[PDB]
Amino acid sequence: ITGTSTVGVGRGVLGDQKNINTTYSTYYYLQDNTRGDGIFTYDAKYRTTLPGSLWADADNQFFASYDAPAVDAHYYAGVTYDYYKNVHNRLSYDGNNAAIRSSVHYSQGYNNAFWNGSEMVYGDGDGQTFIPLSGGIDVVAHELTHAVTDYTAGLIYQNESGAINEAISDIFGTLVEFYANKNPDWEIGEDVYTPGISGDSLRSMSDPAKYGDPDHYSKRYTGTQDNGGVHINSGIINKAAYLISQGGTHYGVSVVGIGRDKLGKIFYRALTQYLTPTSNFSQLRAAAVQSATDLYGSTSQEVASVKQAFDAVGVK
Ligand SMILES: Cc1cc2c3c(c1)[C@H](CC(C)C)NC(=O)[C@H](CC(C)C)NP(=O)([O-])C[C@H](CC2)O3
Ligand SMILES: [Ca+2]
Ligand SMILES: [Ca+2]
Ligand SMILES: [Ca+2]
Ligand SMILES: [Ca+2]
Ligand SMILES: [Zn+2]
Repeated sequence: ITGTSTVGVGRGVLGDQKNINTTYSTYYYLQDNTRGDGIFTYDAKYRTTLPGSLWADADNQFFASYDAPAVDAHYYAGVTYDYYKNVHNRLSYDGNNAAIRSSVHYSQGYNNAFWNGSEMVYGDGDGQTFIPLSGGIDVVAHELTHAVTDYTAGLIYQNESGAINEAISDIFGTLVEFYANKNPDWEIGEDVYTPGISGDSLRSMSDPAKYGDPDHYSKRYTGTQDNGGVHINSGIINKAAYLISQGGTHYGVSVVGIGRDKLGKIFYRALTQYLTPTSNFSQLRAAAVQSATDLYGSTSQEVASVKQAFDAVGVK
């Protein structure tokens, strides 16, 4: 759409008010021209045909409940774009300012969110297991990072490589949640999962086993569902990433925490320079150690901690 850039205001899934970047051409659209080649949000109108209609509103106010998931998908995608640019100097997902697109209101009672190879897609949840998925900044950032990974390392979605792909999306989703300072934690999806129960989440990075996911290589799932356990075995890498950041003693192995910034710099470097489509856990460890080496020196404490953390989770 060609028009005039403006700013509208509305309310997100959790009922918080925010300003969002819109475009005006007869209607006001959810089109943000301030970021790269644009962020565009579409209505899939409960259907599965994509992308759907670019979102149009008559008065630049988005307070209807039907509007909530679109406000958030649009705003959170902006924040996520900002994180990548400000922290890692990367322009959008392909590093060349590609337009970021999302569709909300996909299907009926859809309890998931995903990246379809070209755009993000968000279900509204059935209202018991989930509420509209774009209300979780860690979820939106998990989705856009799959795009980042696909354009860089290209980790195949299965077995070990696939679990690394999933963990990268949880790690960066989590780093974005802290960047935005939105009540941050080391849990995934807490804000949109089981509105009826407080205190739970889909997965935990600080203690994966809390929901039955492995937290040590010896406990890796070796079966075939979930493409070989991509959302299960990610627990082992997420625990490693949590220890490199925060520190702790896990299975008798102590790790000194180096903090979140460094965690983010080391994994982004591993992802963008060293990993490949078929990389396995062991190769991820070599990548992470080399990245930390590049950045802080071989005899650094940073290198030391990346090593300790992998040892703690059993990855050699
Ligand atoms: C078993 C399975 C398969 C696929 C999934 C997911 C699980 C997982 C389902 C949710 C836990 C309910 N999806 C994800 O973890 C994320 C969404 C979270 C809310 C962050 N979606 P993905 O982008 O990983 C898409 C896949 C596809 C297949 O989700
Ligand atoms: Ca309106
Ligand atoms: Ca949180
Ligand atoms: Ca979280
Ligand atoms: Ca809950
Ligand atoms: Zn994922």
